[PDB]
Amino acid sequence: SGFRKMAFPSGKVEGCMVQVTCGTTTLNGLWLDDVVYCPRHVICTSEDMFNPNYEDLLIRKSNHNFLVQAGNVQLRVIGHSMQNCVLKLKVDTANPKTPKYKFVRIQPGQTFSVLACYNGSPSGVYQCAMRPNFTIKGSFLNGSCGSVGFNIDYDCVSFCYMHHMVLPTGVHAGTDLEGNFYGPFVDRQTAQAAGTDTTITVNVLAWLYAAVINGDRWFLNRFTTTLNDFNLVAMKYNYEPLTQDHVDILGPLSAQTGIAVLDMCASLKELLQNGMNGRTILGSALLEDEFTPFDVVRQCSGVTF
Amino acid sequence: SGFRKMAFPSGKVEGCMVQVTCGTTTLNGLWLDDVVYCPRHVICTSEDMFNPNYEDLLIRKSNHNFLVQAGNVQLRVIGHSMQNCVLKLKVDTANPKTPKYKFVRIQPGQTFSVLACYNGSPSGVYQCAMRPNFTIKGSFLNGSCGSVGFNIDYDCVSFCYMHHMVLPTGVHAGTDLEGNFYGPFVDRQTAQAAGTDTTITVNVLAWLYAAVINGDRWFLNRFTTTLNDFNLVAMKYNYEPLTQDHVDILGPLSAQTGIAVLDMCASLKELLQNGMNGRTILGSALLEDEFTPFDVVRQCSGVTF
Ligand SMILES: Cn1cc(-c2cc(-c3cc(Cl)c(F)c(OCc4ccccc4Cl)c3)c(=O)n(-c3cccnc3)c2)c(=O)[nH]c1=O
Ligand SMILES: Cn1cc(-c2cc(-c3cc(Cl)c(F)c(OCc4ccccc4Cl)c3)c(=O)n(-c3cccnc3)c2)c(=O)[nH]c1=O
Repeated sequence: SGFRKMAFPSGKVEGCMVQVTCGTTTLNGLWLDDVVYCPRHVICTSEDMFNPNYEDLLIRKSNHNFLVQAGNVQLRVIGHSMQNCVLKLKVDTANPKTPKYKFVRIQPGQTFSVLACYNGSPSGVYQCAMRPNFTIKGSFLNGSCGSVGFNIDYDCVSFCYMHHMVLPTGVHAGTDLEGNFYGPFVDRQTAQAAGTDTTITVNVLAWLYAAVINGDRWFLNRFTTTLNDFNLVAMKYNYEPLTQDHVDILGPLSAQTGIAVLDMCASLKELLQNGMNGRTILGSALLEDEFTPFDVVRQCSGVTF
Repeated sequence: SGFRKMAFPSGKVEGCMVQVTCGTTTLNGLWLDDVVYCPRHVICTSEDMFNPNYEDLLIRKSNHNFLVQAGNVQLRVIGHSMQNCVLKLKVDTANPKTPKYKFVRIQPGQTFSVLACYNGSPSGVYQCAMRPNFTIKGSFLNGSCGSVGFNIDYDCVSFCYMHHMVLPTGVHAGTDLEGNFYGPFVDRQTAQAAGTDTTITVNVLAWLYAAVINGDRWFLNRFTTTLNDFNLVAMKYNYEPLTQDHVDILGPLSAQTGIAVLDMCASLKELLQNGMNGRTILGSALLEDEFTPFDVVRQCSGVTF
């Protein structure tokens, strides 16, 4: 009963967060095995950020110019390298709290938990979605760079995001753990447009299934639609087109509730054309698109880790 | 930049979660030092729940009838006692991961993080508020009993909630860690009304300050009000009365933004009387009341733990 925006338990990631200092700049790093990962702009000063030559800047740094602390445990840096937009510092000690982990590049529309950190110390945890335009709508202040996003699969942490910057529009951009930005963005203080964003249709549908399961049912109607007819409405309202692959991903929820996917599409079509008429769904007066079908099933089934 | 419903990092609580089994019943317990805390209905069968005599039921249990596992570490039970609605099992081993902690009874309108658990294994973490009627709007499935709510203050975990039950209305009820229920509720399967609930006015005001800080400003107007005039509107819309103590708690946010508390009350009054006109505030089409003034300052200042 109930439906909340729920994050993964963050303990396994907390034990990997460290503080990385290079000269005047300090930010967050991720210590896994004997490597620390952090944004490469740790090597920049404020003046460098407008058109940094990162290869040139890194050449002026030696191992001993990087200080890494895990709590008050000082780590010794014995190597450094740059991979795309991330810096990898080899340290002389393997993190004893390293969880089972992998690095994943997530798809737009997928969700993950963010552990927001400052000066290497965890501050809070929240859930969010990779937007279709490869931004995230996070909560980040100065000093949060290097905070990571992740999913947890039983005992395995899949790291998918490292925070690098806030755009002038107030939305957030970052990389995977190989240092490749999501979206068109560069780690430079220069004008950068984010794409037109859209609403994640398959997630909205999943959330409507979650609502029915919890007893919010007023939006169910006697109409149906076709995939093609629904997608005409999706395009008008700036929703992502629904594909058969999306229909298939909703199969388990359709099976549990007995509501065909295209009938739920007919409900969503009426909500888009008519609004909510002052009503709410799972405590929201908007259509929510940051729960995936997997999220809904996990929360409506009680999967643990 | 951004504003999210943010939970505390849960690692310190994860290391305290255990599985408690008594006969057929298994649920979650909290292992601190050499004591495990859990709901006393762990000693009940389904048939006992309608009018249980907990003193009589506990008399039929011995130390060896309680099994406690922390992962695969089996704990030996060497004593048991009942305190109000909680059971305390003394074990032969102090939890080596016990954080600095205290037990707190929170006030209505205060927020806390919940670590939802199943069979002793953490599942997810979310933030929520103690409602004015002493329920919480959580996300709990069968098996979540014994999950705990908490706040973290640097290195100290203040445990304030243990989950006991879902009411027929789908809202959730529980105790403090001394086993005293919040609200009028009893741990019996019998009809139980929750009070009329109300909206947490001082929290809505805090969230409006958070919105201004983040650049959502359209609801600011040229009007003002008095405490008494505003409270006439509060009563009409089922908002808690605003007191001078509430005004004082909002002092820091007033000081940061330069918006007098009573001017923000004038904004809130207009929102209550006129609605949002199809607009949103911090991504919401409703007035949000589960952020306290402390929450807003923490998230808009970057406090870590
Ligand atoms: C040295 N240093 C730097 C940072 C840090 C750096 C950045 C940051 C990083 C890079 Cl590469 C940028 F190109 C950048 O230009 C922003 C911009 C301006 C104009 C047009 C386009 C763009 Cl993109 C900004 C940042 O945005 N933030 C931040 C702040 C608030 C919320 N989220 C992120 C923080 C830090 O945290 N710690 C630390 O020590
Ligand atoms: C043995 N056992 C029991 C539980 C367990 C017990 C309960 C539960 C506990 C007590 Cl004391 C009750 F009086 C109770 O009557 C509900 C009720 C019915 C009619 C009128 C008023 C009321 Cl109050 C229910 C529960 O509500 N839930 C639950 C389920 C879904 C979400 N949240 C909570 C779970 C468990 O999790 N594990 C485990 O082993």
